Amino acid sequence: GTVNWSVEDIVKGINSNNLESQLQATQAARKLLSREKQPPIDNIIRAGLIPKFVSFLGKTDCSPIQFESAWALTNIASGTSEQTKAVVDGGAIPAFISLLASPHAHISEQAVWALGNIAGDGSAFRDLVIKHGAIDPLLALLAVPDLSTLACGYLRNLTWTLSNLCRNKNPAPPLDAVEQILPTLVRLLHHNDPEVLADSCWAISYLTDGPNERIEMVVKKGVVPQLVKLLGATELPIVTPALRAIGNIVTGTDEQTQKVIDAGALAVFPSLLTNPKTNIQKEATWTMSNITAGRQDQIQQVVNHGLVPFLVGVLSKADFKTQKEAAWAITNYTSGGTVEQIVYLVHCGIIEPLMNLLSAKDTKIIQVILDAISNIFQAAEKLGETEKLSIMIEECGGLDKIEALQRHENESVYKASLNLIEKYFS
Amino acid sequence: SNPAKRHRED
Amino acid sequence: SNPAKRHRE
Repeated sequence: GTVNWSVEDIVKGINSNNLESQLQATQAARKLLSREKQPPIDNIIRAGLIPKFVSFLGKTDCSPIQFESAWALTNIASGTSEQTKAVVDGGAIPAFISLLASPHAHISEQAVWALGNIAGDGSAFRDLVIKHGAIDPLLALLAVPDLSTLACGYLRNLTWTLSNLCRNKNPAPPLDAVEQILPTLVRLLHHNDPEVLADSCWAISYLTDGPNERIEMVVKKGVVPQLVKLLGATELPIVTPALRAIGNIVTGTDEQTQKVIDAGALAVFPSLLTNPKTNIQKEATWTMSNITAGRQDQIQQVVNHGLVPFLVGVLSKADFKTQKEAAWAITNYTSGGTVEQIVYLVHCGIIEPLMNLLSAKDTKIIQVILDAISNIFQAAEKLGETEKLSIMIEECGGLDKIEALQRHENESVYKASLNLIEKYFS
Repeated sequence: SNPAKRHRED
Repeated sequence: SNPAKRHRE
């Protein structure tokens, strides 16, 4: 019927002045654009069909052609930036927002989808969607006593589109748009659907990826305990954005970091720091490095939760970029911690895997490790036990690597090495 | 990598 | 506030 039409035939029907002929041709374009194997988006654009699709969005008395056009335009908007731009240039943004209030749920859902693709292109189209007034009708679709009464596919599309309005930087979304979206987002973050939960966490991870003021807007809505709960989910599509959000929050102030600790997040990190998915381990270790950059009472909580052995573990064996986050974790720890906390680090076995990483060719991890060694020696000087640390570094081959780095291209790997040799190995 | 855009197949 | 904090690298 409408399967495998030529673009020429589609143009012919759409250019007829017969609404039923145009409906059939539009559905045929929708089916062409729905195939996974290179949908001919550019050929449809080059045929000049986008203005006609957009005008069909307004045919209130022919809801089928509204749906088919909406679907066709959604899939053009799903392509490259240039292809999304063609949809925007055709006037689709206000026409889709007008469809949000359609009495046909499948048509308003398709308008939700299309705006999600347009907003997802980048911050400019995101902010342009916001300026046309998309947020109010979107949130009104979710203004129900219980989200569970909404169709699951519909709720997932609404959640995903809302998270694209939260997405991207330079610039971040407008402050007032974020404040307007946040209470609905908090409610979606407590819903029981795994996809809604994943996309809600993604939205929160975008909003917390910024300055401390952006983090605070989220943290003050009280979502940190729910994020920590989702941190323990069995669904990796949920854990990944939940962890990104938690890690984003601990890039903020010590007070914002403390609320992550208060919420019980550190008890999940034995699993996260041994998680089979290397990017979970990397993100978890980066998060740990920002926690060990906090106060001494926050370092103490890391100790209390038994997490220093887990840092020794990832330093000993992990993907290199995780090992580098672990190196940062130790340097931050030794920079801010007490003498007793630093001594405990040595007792857990940090020295030998620390020395082994001086073999790496990454020059700034060598700088990071050399700073941690200097920090630990400074703690050992306060105790009069510099020589035991010297011999410890000696027996694991660490001294050989320190004096090897005396022969290094970088000017500070140069001097840090010789300085440590000068003062502690004479 | 969470895709910003989504294509509708059916 | 805390200068030791690091963003993603």
